Amino acid sequence: VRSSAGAVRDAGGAFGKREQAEEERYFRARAKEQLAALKKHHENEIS
Amino acid sequence: NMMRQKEQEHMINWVEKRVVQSISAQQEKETIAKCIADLKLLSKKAQ
Amino acid sequence: TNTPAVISAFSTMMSVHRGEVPCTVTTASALDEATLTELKTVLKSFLSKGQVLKLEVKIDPSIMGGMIVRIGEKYVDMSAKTKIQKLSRAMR
Amino acid sequence: VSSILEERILGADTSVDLEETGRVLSIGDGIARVHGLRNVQAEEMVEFSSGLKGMSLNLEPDNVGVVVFGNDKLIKEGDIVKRTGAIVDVPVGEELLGRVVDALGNAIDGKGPIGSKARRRVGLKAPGIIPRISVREPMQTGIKAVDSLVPIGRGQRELIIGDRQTGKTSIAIDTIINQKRFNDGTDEKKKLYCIYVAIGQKRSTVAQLVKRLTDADAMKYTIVVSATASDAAPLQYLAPYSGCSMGEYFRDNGKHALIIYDDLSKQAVAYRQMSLLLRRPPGREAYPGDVFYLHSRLLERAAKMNDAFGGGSLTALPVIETQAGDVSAYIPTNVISITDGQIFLETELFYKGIRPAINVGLSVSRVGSAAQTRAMKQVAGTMKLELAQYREVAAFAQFGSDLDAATQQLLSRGVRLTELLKQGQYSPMAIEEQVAVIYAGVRGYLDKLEPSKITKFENAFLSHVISQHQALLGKIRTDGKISEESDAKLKEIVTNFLAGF
Amino acid sequence: VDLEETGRVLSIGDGIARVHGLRNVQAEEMVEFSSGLKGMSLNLEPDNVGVVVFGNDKLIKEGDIVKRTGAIVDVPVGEELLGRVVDALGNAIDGKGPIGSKARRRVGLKAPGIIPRISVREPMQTGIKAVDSLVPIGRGQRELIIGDRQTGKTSIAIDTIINQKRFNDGTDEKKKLYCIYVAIGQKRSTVAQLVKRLTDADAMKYTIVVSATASDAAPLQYLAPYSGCSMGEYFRDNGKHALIIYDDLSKQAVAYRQMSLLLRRPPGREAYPGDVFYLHSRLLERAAKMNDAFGGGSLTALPVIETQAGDVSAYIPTNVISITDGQIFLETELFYKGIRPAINVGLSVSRVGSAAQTRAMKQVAGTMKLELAQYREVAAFAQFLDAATQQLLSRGVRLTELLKQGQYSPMAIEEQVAVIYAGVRGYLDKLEPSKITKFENAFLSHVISQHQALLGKIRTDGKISEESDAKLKEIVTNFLAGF
Amino acid sequence: TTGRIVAVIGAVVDVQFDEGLPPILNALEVQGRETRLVLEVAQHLGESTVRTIAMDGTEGLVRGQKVLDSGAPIRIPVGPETLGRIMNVIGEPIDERGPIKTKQFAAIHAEAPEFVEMSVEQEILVTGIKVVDLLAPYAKGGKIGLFGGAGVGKTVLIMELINNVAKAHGGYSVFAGVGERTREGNDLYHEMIESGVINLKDATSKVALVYGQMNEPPGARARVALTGLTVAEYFRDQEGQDVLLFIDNIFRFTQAGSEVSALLGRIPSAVGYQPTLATDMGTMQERITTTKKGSITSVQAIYVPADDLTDPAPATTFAHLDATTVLSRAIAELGIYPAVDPLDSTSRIMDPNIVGSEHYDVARGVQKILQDYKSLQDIIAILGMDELSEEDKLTVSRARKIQRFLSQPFQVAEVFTGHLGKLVPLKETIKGFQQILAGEYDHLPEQAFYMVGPIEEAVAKADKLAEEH
Ligand SMILES: Nc1ncnc2c1ncn2[C@@H]1O[C@H](COP(=O)(O)OP(=O)(O)OP(=O)(O)O)[C@@H](O)[C@H]1O
Ligand SMILES: Nc1ncnc2c1ncn2[C@@H]1O[C@H](COP(=O)(O)OP(=O)(O)OP(=O)(O)O)[C@@H](O)[C@H]1O
Ligand SMILES: Nc1ncnc2c1ncn2[C@@H]1O[C@H](COP(=O)(O)OP(=O)(O)O)[C@@H](O)[C@H]1O
Ligand SMILES: [Mg+2]
Ligand SMILES: [Mg+2]
Ligand SMILES: [Mg+2]
Repeated sequence: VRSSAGAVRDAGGAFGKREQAEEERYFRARAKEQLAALKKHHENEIS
Repeated sequence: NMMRQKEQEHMINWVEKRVVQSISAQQEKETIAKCIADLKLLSKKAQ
Repeated sequence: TNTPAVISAFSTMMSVHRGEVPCTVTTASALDEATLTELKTVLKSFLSKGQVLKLEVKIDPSIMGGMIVRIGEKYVDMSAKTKIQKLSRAMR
Repeated sequence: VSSILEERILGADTSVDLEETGRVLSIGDGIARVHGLRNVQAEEMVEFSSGLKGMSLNLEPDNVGVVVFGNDKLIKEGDIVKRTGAIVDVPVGEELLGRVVDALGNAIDGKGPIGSKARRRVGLKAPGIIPRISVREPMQTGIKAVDSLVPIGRGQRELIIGDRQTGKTSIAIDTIINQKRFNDGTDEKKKLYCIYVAIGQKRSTVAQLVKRLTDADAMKYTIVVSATASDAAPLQYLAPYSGCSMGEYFRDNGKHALIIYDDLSKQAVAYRQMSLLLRRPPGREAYPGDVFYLHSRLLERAAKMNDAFGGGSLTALPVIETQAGDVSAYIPTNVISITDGQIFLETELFYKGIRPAINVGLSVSRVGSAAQTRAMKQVAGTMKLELAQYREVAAFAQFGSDLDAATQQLLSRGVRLTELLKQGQYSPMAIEEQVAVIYAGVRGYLDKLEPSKITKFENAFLSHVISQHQALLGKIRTDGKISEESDAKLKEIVTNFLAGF
Repeated sequence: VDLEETGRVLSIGDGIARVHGLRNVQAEEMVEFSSGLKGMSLNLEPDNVGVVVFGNDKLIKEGDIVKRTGAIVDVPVGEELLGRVVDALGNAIDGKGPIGSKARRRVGLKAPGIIPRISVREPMQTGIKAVDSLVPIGRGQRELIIGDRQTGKTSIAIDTIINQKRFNDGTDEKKKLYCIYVAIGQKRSTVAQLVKRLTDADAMKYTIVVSATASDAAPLQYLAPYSGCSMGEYFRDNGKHALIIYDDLSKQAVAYRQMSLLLRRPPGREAYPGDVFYLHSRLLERAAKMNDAFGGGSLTALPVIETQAGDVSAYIPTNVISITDGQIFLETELFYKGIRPAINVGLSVSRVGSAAQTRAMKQVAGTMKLELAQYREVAAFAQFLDAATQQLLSRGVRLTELLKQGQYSPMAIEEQVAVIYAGVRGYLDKLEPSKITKFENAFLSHVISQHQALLGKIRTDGKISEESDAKLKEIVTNFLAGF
Repeated sequence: TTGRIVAVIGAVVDVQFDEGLPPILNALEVQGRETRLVLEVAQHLGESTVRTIAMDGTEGLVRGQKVLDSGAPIRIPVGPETLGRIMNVIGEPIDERGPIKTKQFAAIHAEAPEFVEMSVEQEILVTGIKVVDLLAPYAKGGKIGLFGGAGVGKTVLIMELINNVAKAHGGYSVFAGVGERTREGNDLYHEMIESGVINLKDATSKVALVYGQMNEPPGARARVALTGLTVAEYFRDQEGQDVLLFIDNIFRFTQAGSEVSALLGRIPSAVGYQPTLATDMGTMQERITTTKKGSITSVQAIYVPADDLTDPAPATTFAHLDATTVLSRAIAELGIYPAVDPLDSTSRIMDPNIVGSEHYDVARGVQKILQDYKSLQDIIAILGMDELSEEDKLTVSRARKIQRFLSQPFQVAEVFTGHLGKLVPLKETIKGFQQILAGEYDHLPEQAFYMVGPIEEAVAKADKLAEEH
């Protein structure tokens, strides 16, 4: 009897979805700031 | 090689097909006598 | 419902009791009866001391030549057909 | 060409015989029920009229259950089965080396016929308890991980177990290729005559394999039996014994052999089919009760005869496929309790980049210290201890910092050793090059070198030792130990080289 | 005695009769026992015939005289069955009198091959906001309904059956969809309650109800789905659309397993015979959509499966999931957390799907799919927000509350479009999450009362015109401010 | 000859002969049937009986019906006259267009090519699919397989492979649908008429079709595979051509064998499958290999019951493939269509000698990063993403970028997603993944890589997403 790697998501339990919640927090916020930065960049390159 | 393979694999079929129609001749008595002799030898060597 | 199976078996049980070994000679084609005489007189050379021969001839043109002889179990095949396939096998 | 085929015809055997005979009562699913054959030995080769073979496996009181060695499309209720009197046997000798034979020792390579003189049964008994002598010689597999952490002596069964596509056949083929250096040299006490039994594979796979072996010019000493997926169940149940008999010939002829069954979990399936169709009682997972006797009486022929019976040998590397690391299934445990070890392969390791994907935590060898050369022994003792220390605290790896400098040292050593064990494909290394690399690894001559570069170093170092200090390597190899002079010379080479890179 | 056309029972027991004789009996032909009963000669052995008695074999004794009818099993069909409760053989059991049909039809018939069928194009309005929007169903499509005990599956079925009353009372005939409900293994009480609740909607004037309840011998439960499918194939062939709701199918699989373990046929997995796949496939492959050279009929099938402990990976649930053109995964914890009907979206696919929908509803459902997908990615945040993610959570809550629905209250497609458009256009993102229900009900009442013109426009033109969109937006805003 | 039916149990008919028995695998014609009913012999029960599996429903069979021995196994039409013609398991048209006028008939039960005939060459094939062409390149003329449960995308993926390779392929093609929906049958038929690969006016069709769709009896789903395989085997051997052979499913073949095995009086094996699973699959999957006479590129859609890859059916089939592309439902429910699992997928031609160092190392970097991401996911579930290291968040962001980038909008999925089909030449996939792994796009958002073709489309999407921000 043994375990594996990356199974806390495969089980699909409570942690398997809280993990998605956490990752999505982080990367939605990062995508927001990155979109703002890319805007800023193009709107500066207008000059 | 290829030509020789074709040649021999056709020779075998041609001659065997000739033989399977050549056996239809009237050599029956020779075969029967030979087989009875074979019976003689087998019976002798079977005990 | 299977009484005929019983008696038939019993016959096979009595035949061997009196010692009449089954035989059979499948021939390339029609056969003479003098040839059958020599055949019986030579097959009697296979029995033990006392047994009897019960030869059931059968004509067979499906084979090519020679003959197939069954005696009890012992099976000797000298039909030209098997010789032809044996030779083709060997030289293939 | 006709001038050639008449000696083909002449070289025949036209004679006939008074033979016994039964007649088929039934047929279907590949199982004839012959009736008669009153004097048929159990496990004997009978021949049907059409030309097939059969192995009269199940002598019942009234009929004999024969298993056809091929498609029974050619058989009909009424056909004639003529016994031959012979238990199943196969050709042997050194005529097979370089050929490809099927389960019954018939060249399926074209490439002419087998010219063997001597045949040999397939159901012989293993040598007793007195003939054998302890396992002492090593079998250099040429793989860093296998050859240092889980050694393999000659005369030892070493399961290679693991999930699908983790690199089992690759380990076996690296082992086969490595023996070239021995089989080209001079001494006859180091020549290994590899054999490779391919069961259940498809002929494309065996063809690619023989292509690899021919490219690496490793066929001049290899036999390759093959009972591929399309060959009827009996020819897969019977190939391992054909291989093991071809190897027993060498073993009892004072030579050293090596036989690789691949897989055995397909011989077991073929035997299960053969049994379930003969109607023998089933058991767990439907396997009969013999699926242990089956393997055991096979993997117990791999012996190491003493010096009175010749001194021969016969290694064995049964490959087993486990369904998602289910080592508790029936066959994996049946074949794990017969052998002297196991080289566990895992797919978490295969994709982390640790290739060959060996899992030193689960892999063990029950000969151990023996079956290594004193040089590799000196190096691998420390390497094994260091890796064991690393594994138990690798859980912190994802942090590393925020931890004591002692565990930081342990991680910074285990990482380098793990990266040193990574190896290429079909690139086995002589033992002395392995010793050189792992010496440069375990003595601290990399701890200050970033892990990402270790592989580079490794290769570079080899090329800088092979082409420069062949004398030192020969000194290590001819006497398989590191005399203080050789130790210091290795230290100097490692240090000065690392300095210039 | 005539052993060619008439045999004698050998060993009746537990429902299966061996019959000595009947030398000229066809496989799966119907024999009549001397006691009014009937049976179907399934096993044809070299000596005796294994017949299955369509009833209780109290009346059968060894020595009885079985006599074949001469025709493979068949059932009455026609328009004369509508609004009747019939037995699995076609014998009315509602006490309304003789069934009175002018045509029979075989049960073990063959599904229409490759050529007759044409792609699925029209919609089969279910009337359930969660199905028409997200997992739509087209006519000629087979759409499983799989869920644990008591999660509202017969609720989906009966909402679908009731909703067709909008269409079955109109002038058009390409929109009329007759319904068939096959009750396998239920209770007589449950079927009677179902018929009563159908009659209260006057939805029995165009429905048939085949009934093989729990007590009826195993063969009748095994044969009910085929009887229903034949009664529906009549309409499909004759150019009229149809529907059929097997409820459930797992009970048919159980009935077949019993019937096949009593004929001494060996078992397979879970003791089911080997064929429990060829049992359902044979049946579901009959739900076709014939092209226009074959009439243009159709037969939508809605097999209902009950998984054991939410175990979709069992034997029969995965035997049927691989046969149908989609799923409607009723979850038994969405059913408590509030969502009713418990349809689980994201797991509920419709391998035909979008092509079936109606453009009007497609306009809004396309956007709703994405909004809800994001909401379900980030709905695991009760554990703990940004402006955008806060907006997404709010919008998702609004839409989820919109999907909820009453019971036996299907709503027209135009009203569904009205509500969904209101929700997906941001004219809700300020209301209290629990106010959505009352707002939705009141909005329905309003728009039904006053703006029958706009709903009629959407329904007739099938799409939200720009003028239609403008008027709809005006109503939504003038009401929300009036809320 | 002429025998009699003595028993009819389920879909297994026992026929008693007084003349000579017919060998196994022969075809028997039951007389007096409106639709031709053809049995195949599968046993010799002894006592001059035989037991046969029927290829059509056994309704109306009467104990005693006379049965005619054909003489040779099921023979079907073959040749270029079966192109664009749908066929039964027994090669009789089911497209209502009249007989198949051919010259050569072929018997479906043939033998596999022997070892001396195997061809040992292998060279990449370009399917224009990012994930497939990158992590699991498809050998030309080599057996392929598309595992994965139900509803993951096997049929859509085969539709894509048809759409691309079929037309972009010179030689003929064959599609042998075994035991799958009939709706998909005519959907394929109509799609192919639209594409023009099948023409109903001229003899310019390129695809033959064979159909044993799942409404047929189990006896006729275990053999339709062999019918399609026979047609393709003829186009390989006699026509000296290049053939594409699509099979879908090829698990219904083993299932349909399992359905009748029990009635043939056989003890049932591990999971209810017939005892002879492995060899019945071997005798079929080894008439599909490429040989020295011709080339067959065989794409097979293999079901996986309940997404269990350990089941005996897929577990056995894994040994008969070059490239195995295991679709996953865990990845199909993230919207990453095609659902391929980048870690379960494997190929035989993924050796740097056959794809070169650039491609090999790009792919192995991708796999390493995805596995490391899986390892971290165990941690992110306790901590939360914030408490991670600073070098890790980089790896997680890169893994997410790659995972999204492996998706792609298919030409046949224009009706599901509403997108436009994209193809990606191999070099461009390598370029894009090199850049992503190197960090050249580490500034872009993740949703820029979702459902885009070449990487340049990723940058354009990043722009258009930042504009509306
Ligand atoms: N040392 C290695 N370095 C890089 N890749 C490797 C190595 N060893 C094996 N592989 C890869 O692993 C894959 C599978 O290899 P192999 O066939 O040896 O495993 P297997 O378990 O025998 O496969 P199967 O079980 O399907 O027969 C190969 O494609 C090969 O590229
Ligand atoms: N949309 C809904 N809103 C409120 N209640 C509902 C809804 N759907 C179902 N229910 C309730 O669920 C209960 C059981 O539902 P139903 O019997 O239709 O499901 P079922 O699983 O088919 O039942 P069973 O499986 O026991 O036959 C009913 O009493 C009904 O009131
Ligand atoms: N490339 C894709 N884009 C979007 N959806 C897809 C794609 N491929 C498959 N799907 C989804 O999968 C469903 C089709 O699944 P299908 O492949 O027919 O199942 P199976 O693989 O079991 O045959 C469609 O309804 C669709 O939603
Ligand atoms: Mg292998
Ligand atoms: Mg219910
Ligand atoms: Mg499909």
